[PDB]
Amino acid sequence: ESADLRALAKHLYDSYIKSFPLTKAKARAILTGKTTDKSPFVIYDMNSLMMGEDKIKFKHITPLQEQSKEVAIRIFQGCQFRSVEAVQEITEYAKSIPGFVNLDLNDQVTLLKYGVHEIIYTMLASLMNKDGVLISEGQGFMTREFLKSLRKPFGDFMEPKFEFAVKFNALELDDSDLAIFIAVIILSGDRPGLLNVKPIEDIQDNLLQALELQLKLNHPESSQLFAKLLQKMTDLRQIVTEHVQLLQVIKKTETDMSLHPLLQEIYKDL
Amino acid sequence: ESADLRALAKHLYDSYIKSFPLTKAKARAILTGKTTDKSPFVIYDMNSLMMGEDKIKFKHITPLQEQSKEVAIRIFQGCQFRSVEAVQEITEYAKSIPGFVNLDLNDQVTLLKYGVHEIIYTMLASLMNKDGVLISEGQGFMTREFLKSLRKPFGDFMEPKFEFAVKFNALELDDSDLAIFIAVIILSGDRPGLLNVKPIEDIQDNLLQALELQLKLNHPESSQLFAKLLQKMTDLRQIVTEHVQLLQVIKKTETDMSLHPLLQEIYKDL
Ligand SMILES: O=C(O)[C@@H](Cc1ccccc1)Oc1ccc(-c2ccccc2)cc1
Repeated sequence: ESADLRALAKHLYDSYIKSFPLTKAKARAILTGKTTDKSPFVIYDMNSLMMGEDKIKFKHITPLQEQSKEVAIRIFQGCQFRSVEAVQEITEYAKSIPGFVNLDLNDQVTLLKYGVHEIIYTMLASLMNKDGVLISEGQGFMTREFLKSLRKPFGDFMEPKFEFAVKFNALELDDSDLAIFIAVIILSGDRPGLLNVKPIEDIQDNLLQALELQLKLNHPESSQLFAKLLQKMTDLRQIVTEHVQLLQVIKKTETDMSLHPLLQEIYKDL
Repeated sequence: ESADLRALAKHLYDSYIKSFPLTKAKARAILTGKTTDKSPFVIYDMNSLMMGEDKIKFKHITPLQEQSKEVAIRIFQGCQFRSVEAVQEITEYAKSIPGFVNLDLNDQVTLLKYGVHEIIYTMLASLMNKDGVLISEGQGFMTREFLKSLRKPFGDFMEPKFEFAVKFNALELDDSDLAIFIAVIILSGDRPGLLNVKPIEDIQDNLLQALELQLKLNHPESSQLFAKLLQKMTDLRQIVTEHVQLLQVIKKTETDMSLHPLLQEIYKDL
């Protein structure tokens, strides 16, 4: 019954709203300078970065950065905190997925270890547009150009994600769609190490069904959106990979720079 | 109209059969399957290979192992020769795909240049099982053991494809399913350098629809099989990347040789 599938969509959509403070709807509402209720402060250079500390909630350094944690390291450390944040959010979204907490405890850890980054870059797209990305729950907006002008290594950490976002956002999905897609990503089953795969695949087939109906119902005039979204999973993979291999480089040119335990745990080479 | 999709499906199946000598149906009957009336020559050891590359129908180098050439090199170069043949076979099939020959010639070349490796490992799985792979038009069988026993660089070369095949073959697709899937792969759209993506994606959409109806009719009890197959496109991509990787590492082994100027020429990088 497609009725049980619509119900599962509803359930997932509901938990998505409850687990993630900044949805795509709010984000787009902020990105389109129409809704002038509360606009973001823009960062496109050092000075504005300086001013941003005063206009937004920046606990980082405001003045000079060269001889005191340069701008690049600062932005990276702050971007790191938000990442560990997204995990607790995603980790909380996950438990709401029917059957996920009933699975083997170990596999739960593996599904989260391998799905967290893919989900972070999927949701990160909701906060991007060809020109930049929202920061601090939408109070700010950092320029794609500014981020790309950072020190040699930190300069291209974000470029491949903007490239994903522009094409992924062309699909025009909304939160109710993203909620089912995020659930499909977690319940993979082809993750390295899973002890029991069948119980995970039975759940994902279920999710895949819900996503299929949801897309045809919500995007009737979009031929093959279902297939087109799934192929986006290949793009997410490559992003995680380049990110990881970029970290190994930094980890060697910035012996004084520290990574967070959680994130450091999740990451694994090869 | 579902009358078109079934037509395109049969048409692709027809070209597929005429373009590829060894089909999955045949290969399967030769493998684990019984259908014993002409069993293959199992190469399980160094002597099995030596005392076999002289009685099997191969075209490259004769078996010689005594301070002259390396067994690992000949096997590698052997797979390169066959793959070169494969590429011609795939190129012919592509031209039989409705709309392909009408695309900008530059994009046709581009699509083939990047789709060929993905297609090769897909069909490669048709000849594999968890224990080995069929060789030489199906006249031989090189075990998974003998391959992972090879030199340091050449020992972890085939292991990943075996792993992909084990999971890919679980899908139990058949030649009629594969014919369409292979087309979908060719008519990608996100390949770098394309000049006119619209027509390419238009064709892939029609191909996707055909694949979807095919799986629904051919595998009624295989739920969400369409989605699962599309997911495998991530596995293939990673397989292709990882491969070009070890390949570069191989280049840091054998190089300067004034005897390969014209033979080496034949094997550019794909
Ligand atoms: O405040 C936010 O949510 C910003 C990140 C940020 C946070 C504080 C200061 C500067 C930037 O948006 C993000 C940008 C990039 C990332 C991110 C996460 C993982 C890997 C790469 C980038 C996460 C959030």
